[PDB]
Amino acid sequence: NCETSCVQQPPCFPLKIPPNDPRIKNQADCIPFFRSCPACPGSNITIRNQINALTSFVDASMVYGSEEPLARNLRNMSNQLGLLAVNQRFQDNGRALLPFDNLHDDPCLLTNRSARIPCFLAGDTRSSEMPELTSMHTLLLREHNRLATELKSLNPRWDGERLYQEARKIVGAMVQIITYRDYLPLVLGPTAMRKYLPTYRSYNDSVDPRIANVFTNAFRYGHTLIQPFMFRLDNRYQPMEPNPRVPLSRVFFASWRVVLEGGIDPILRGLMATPAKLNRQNQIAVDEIRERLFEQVMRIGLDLPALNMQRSRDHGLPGYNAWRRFCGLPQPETVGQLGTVLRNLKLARKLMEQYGTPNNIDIWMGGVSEPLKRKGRVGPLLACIIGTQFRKLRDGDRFWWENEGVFSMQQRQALAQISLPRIICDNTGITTVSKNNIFMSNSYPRDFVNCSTLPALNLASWRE
Amino acid sequence: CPEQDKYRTITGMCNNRRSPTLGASNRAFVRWLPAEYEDGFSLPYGWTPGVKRNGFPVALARAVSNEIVRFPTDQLTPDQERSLMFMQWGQLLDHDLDFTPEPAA
Ligand SMILES: *[C@@H]1O[C@H](CO[C@@H]2O[C@@H](C)[C@@H](O)[C@@H](O)[C@@H]2O)[C@@H](O[C@@H]2O[C@H](CO)[C@@H](O[C@@H]3O[C@H](CO)[C@@H](O)[C@H](O[C@H]4O[C@H](CO)[C@@H](O)[C@H](O)[C@@H]4O)[C@@H]3O)[C@H](O)[C@H]2NC(C)=O)[C@H](O)[C@H]1NC(C)=O
Ligand code: HEM
Ligand SMILES: *[C@@H]1O[C@H](CO)[C@@H](O)[C@H](O)[C@H]1NC(C)=O
Ligand SMILES: *[C@@H]1O[C@H](CO)[C@@H](O)[C@H](O)[C@H]1NC(C)=O
Ligand SMILES: [Ca+2]
Ligand SMILES: [Cl-]
Ligand SMILES: [Cl-]
Ligand SMILES: [Cl-]
Repeated sequence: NCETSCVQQPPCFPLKIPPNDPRIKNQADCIPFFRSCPACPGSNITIRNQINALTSFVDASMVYGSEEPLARNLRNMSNQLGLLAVNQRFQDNGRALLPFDNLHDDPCLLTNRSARIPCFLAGDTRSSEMPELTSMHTLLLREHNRLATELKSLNPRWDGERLYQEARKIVGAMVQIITYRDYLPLVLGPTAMRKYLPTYRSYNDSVDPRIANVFTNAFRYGHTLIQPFMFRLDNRYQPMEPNPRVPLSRVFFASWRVVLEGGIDPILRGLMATPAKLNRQNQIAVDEIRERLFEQVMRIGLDLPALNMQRSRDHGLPGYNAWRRFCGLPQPETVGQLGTVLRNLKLARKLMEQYGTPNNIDIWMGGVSEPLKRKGRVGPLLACIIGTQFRKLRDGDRFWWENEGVFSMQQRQALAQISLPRIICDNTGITTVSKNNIFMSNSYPRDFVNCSTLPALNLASWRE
Repeated sequence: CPEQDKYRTITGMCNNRRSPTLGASNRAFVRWLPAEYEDGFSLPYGWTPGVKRNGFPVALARAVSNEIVRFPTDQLTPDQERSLMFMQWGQLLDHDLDFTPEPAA
């Protein structure tokens, strides 16, 4: 049992504890770790590889599911309205919450006994991991139902299946737009955006759209953005008393906070009007995730950065210089060379003391150590890996929103007007929201506008 | 695969008509570089006491975290040009792209 034992026997690969650890004094203890399922269990032929349970495509599978029985179960099959199922016990000031899941060992119930609020059911199994994530899932559920409702008014003869599919297509396109127009340019910065995501031309059926094993580790750069609190703000964008800043180690799996502490509006305001954490070389990731990850629900607090490194080993990922080489970037061999690459000899020396050679630095560690690209939030190595993956997901998706045949020209024109602030206006009680770009805007009231200034999605071109 | 279709499948099957599992769920990841395991094919670096990687001892993941990642939370620098929504969209997006399953306890 990898959760309760420190024995290293398959499928367990527990993290051992160093001497003088700041938290775990017993060196016979361990941080629990299950090896990722192998694609070919028990093989003496294959080189072990791991499995992606989801669709690689940017298709909102986190809302709809990636397997047919789950996808059916997420739908409201009581009627012909093409809706997703909503919570039958609770609403958030008259607006929909996600349905509850039925888990054997439900971790959300552990976070508050008296509340008895279980985990939510969504297209992905992680939707209750933090209330900020739950809030985004809930926002997309509402948006689906809003579109299906509007499409039924527009097209009264459409059946449930048609309504569901047309609203699903729109939600997928909105996720693609927000991601490629607004989010990625701010991850990569302008030079890397131009290099790895040049202007879209059309679908190329020879582009492999799979997620690469390395991207599952590299895209964890986002752990460096995480703040140690969940911030909740009222309708004046002021701290919502009496607990406006909850430590992250008391929000993991805390679905009760969404249901019984004010719904999604205060959380979404907190996200818009609070800065992200900046990744700096001596401020890489916070202790709420390095020391106290899932502390409420488990026998010991996990260390997310450490898990990332153990995971890259579990997955057999090459080290830092091999990935530099893959990307066409120079590979440092000495502490002096690594210091140049990092603009930081102190950090280079610390890395060499742990790893001996930059050949052996784990990909997450090396990737998050590099200085950030201009107007981006990753360095050159992570920019290459991330930018390369997202180009494949775009050019290799037959259902990419701009590909001819997916939407009409008029539907594409209407879709181009969407924004995440408008989606928030349409599906919540929030009336003042971030100015575009939402991912940059972070200070109230300077960067905020009223909802009435934002164009809403015009569905006229969906009338048949 | 249907020769015409209008909507995505739920599993992602049939997006690529020539290789119809590509991007579909419950399939192996693509490798951009060949894997590196202690025995070549299955055991991870750090599995076997005393086995070096490319000439050097393997650092404990928790030691690296302690020595390089750990910092005093009061030093946290807020990003003047990104919101926390920038973090949160990333996580939500990751959950559209990949989930790597593990065996139950
Ligand atoms: C559709 O997309 C595919 C795949 O493209 C790759 O992914 C895209 C997302 C994008 O990043 C592309 O830049 C990227 O290549 C395209 O097909 C690839 O096309 C390239 C270029 O022809 C092929 O590369 C060649 O590979 C050969 C060995 O396998 C190699 O010998 C060739 O190198 C020789 O020739 C060059 C030029 O003379 C010379 O400079 C070299 O020094 C060497 O002698 C060259 O590297 C890929 O293998 C192709 N990949 C696949 C899967 O087929 C395709 O062109 C594109 N089509 C359109 C219309 O966009
Ligand atoms: C908002 C809070 C975040 C978390 C809580 C969280 C936690 C995890 C955990 C527990 C894993 C698995 C660790 C392991 O290997 O055992 C995990 C993996 C992934 N991260 Fe995490 N993280 C949160 C936040 C983010 C952000 C902001 C991300 C990106 C911008 C992000 C990415 C991911 C990815 C891609 C993975 C691997 C997923 C897979 O199974 O393939 N995280 N994080
Ligand atoms: C199905 O939709 C109807 C109409 O909106 C609603 O009354 C009912 O609660 C929905 N059922 C579920 C399980 O979401
Ligand atoms: C548990 O939930 C209730 C609301 O049901 C709340 O009043 C109580 O403070 C919560 N417990 C903790 C430890 O936060
Ligand atoms: Ca997907
Ligand atoms: Cl329910
Ligand atoms: Cl408001
Ligand atoms: Cl890979």
